Amino acid sequence: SLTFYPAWLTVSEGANATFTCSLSNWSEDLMLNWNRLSPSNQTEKQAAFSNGLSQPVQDARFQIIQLPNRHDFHMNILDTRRNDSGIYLCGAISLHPKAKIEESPGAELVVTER
Amino acid sequence: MLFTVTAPKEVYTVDVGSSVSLECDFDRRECTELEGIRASLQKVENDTSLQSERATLLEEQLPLGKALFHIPSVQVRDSGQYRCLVICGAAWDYKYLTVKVKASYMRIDTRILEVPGTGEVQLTCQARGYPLAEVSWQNVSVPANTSHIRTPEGLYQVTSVLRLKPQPSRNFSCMFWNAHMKELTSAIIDP
Repeated sequence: SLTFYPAWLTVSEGANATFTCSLSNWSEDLMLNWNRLSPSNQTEKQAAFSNGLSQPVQDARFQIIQLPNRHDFHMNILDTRRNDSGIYLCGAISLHPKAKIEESPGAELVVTER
Repeated sequence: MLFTVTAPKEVYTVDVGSSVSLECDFDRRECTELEGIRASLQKVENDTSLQSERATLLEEQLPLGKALFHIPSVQVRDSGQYRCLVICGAAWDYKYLTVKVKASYMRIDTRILEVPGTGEVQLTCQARGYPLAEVSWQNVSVPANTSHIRTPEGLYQVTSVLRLKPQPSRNFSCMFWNAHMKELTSAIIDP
């Protein structure tokens, strides 16, 4: 089970925004992805966390930090820009032979002028 | 690693009884280790993403950065949302794909009957297909009665019944409009 919150977040451009992705069960085989939805609701990978490391896909302003309780993660967008406005979610899978893709509900970011 | 998966096509429209090859491309330069690639397809049902047991991975396409999943003789129960998932080492990505299905209302069975007592004729058209068709009768002002059921295979059987006083030398044409697929089919009834 994953939650992603606050369900909506509004910030001025330049702000370092945070969503929290919370997992019901963490284990070190899990790989956590932070995704953004396209206009047609397709998932698009922003960043990943696995083996203790945050790895952005193409924009290093997207950082994932695992909090000390190992179950909660801060999904941070540094130096937000208007173009970051949209819907995001987190997803997890294990490396196990029988693994289901699990996803959190979507959360909306609105980044406003100035 | 910077591993991503893309889906060149988001919606597949498939004829019932024909195959589909669902594709997702992946990044080979960030997954040079072709040995530890795991590509799979899941169908989403009851908000649960379980592996598909209908699809076969055409693994001969993997070296070319393409995960292709073949489903033979697609049925109505195969429609809906899927996820293609690729894992390479300690990274993964996925994409959603929609399968929409179609079955042409191509076989139209017809009937003509005289309605004892009334002097009227009863004309019937019946055809199976997918999604639900609407039926109209060309150049007839009397309304018909149209209904449907579902068949065991998930198709709609649509039946339209028109009852009227038969006009001299006049044929009656029933027209099935499969709106979601923009297809018109028709049959002529000669009384």
